[PDB]
Amino acid sequence: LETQFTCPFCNHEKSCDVKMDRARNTGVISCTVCLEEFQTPITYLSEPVDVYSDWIDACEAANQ
Amino acid sequence: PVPPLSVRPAVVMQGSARNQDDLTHKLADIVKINNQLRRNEQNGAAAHVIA
Amino acid sequence: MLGFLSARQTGLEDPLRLRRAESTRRVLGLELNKDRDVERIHGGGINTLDIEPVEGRYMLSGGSDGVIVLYDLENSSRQSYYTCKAVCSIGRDHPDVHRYSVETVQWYPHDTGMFTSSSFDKTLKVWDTNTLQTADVFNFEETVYSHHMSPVSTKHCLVAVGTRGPKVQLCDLKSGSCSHILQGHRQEILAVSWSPRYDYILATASADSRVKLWDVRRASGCLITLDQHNGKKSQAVESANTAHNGKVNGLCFTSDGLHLLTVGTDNRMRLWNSSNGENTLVNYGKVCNNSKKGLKFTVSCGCSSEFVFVPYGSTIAVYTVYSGEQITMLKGHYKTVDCCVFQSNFQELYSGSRDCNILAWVPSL
Ligand SMILES: [Zn+2]
Repeated sequence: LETQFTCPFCNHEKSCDVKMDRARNTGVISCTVCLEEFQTPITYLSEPVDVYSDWIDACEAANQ
Repeated sequence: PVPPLSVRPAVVMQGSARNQDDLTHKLADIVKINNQLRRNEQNGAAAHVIA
Repeated sequence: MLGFLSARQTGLEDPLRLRRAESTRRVLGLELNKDRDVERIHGGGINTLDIEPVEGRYMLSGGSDGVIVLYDLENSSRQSYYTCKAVCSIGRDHPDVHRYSVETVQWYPHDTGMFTSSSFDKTLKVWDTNTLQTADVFNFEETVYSHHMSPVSTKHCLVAVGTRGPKVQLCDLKSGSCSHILQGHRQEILAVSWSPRYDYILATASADSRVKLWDVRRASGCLITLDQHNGKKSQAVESANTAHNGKVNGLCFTSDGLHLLTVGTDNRMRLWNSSNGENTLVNYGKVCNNSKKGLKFTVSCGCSSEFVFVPYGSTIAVYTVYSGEQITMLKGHYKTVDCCVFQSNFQELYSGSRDCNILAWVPSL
């Protein structure tokens, strides 16, 4: 499972970094290029793929 | 360094077909991609294509 | 100021004096707008703005969500408080909407009936403003970081496009020829800008820390390469003669086109003699930028002293171009400011930032 992801907003490969703040149960995914940021709740079973998942889902939901 | 022919002999075969050695085939590969890369770096080539 | 009016009436001073002095005074009194608002439609940060060059009424805005909004800046209502309403919108439901962020939008000069928009979806689309349909599309092998049409060309209608490829593309809007390219850069071309003075002069700034001026008619590469030191650290041209100590992610010719303002990721802005690329050594202090893409900043027009409005973190830093003296920080944005566009008719400013807001700065009183 890759940790760096293509940004849904600027389509820059591996430009998204994921930070797991487990102490606060929050994952923050940020694109280095276009500076888009997204915050989602996470669990101890969560992974950066799950945070990027929640980001893609939030984008598609907001774009309806 | 290309080695000489004795390090990579071209052994002749029951007929006339001269089979080359693995090193010779590999030097063929290196040469073709070296020439091809040379013409790309000499010309305009995408940095990722040159890479 | 009553002195200014009296001198204008009595002919002591040319009306030019009052006009430019009052323009400068208005720019100095720039503040968060008391009675003005801009309609919010972008779901993401605004990466670019462009007020049309003729009549200065309509404004384009490209968002990080790929939509393009067309606003009317005129206060067609009778109140002193108004919102810049959105006339048109390439929204998510448009058949030709950009799939990724729109990074540059530009009105066609000489006519408001057409505009262009380049996106990280590797497309430069040319839109008919009336029907609001794509008149043309140019596809690129790599994402577009910036594009620019010449604000002066009555003869050519080339769009200079800077992508992550090391080549500057020149797309002819006359019969569609995107094959023309300029060689000489080595990394992504983060900014491109045509000279407002010379028809065929194009300045290109790339991540290789170099800024090159090209005569696109010419067959012999760039005209000038900008050098910080002008020759103090002189070396055979393979890696020396850098404009900045980082990525040069913004270009802006001054109003007259005799100088060039380059902003780079070394936290420095520099002013260059546009005729021989000599550094004028104007200081400007430290200009904070860390943008990984092109940075859009503009200069003032029709004032006694030229100003440059640079995005500076979540603020707009206003500098005097030829002295470098820091005028002020326009401080009203909540995230990093991506673009600022200057309305020269009324010395107004419109800034788009990552907080999904377009803020209008108007002179006070
Ligand atoms: Zn991004």
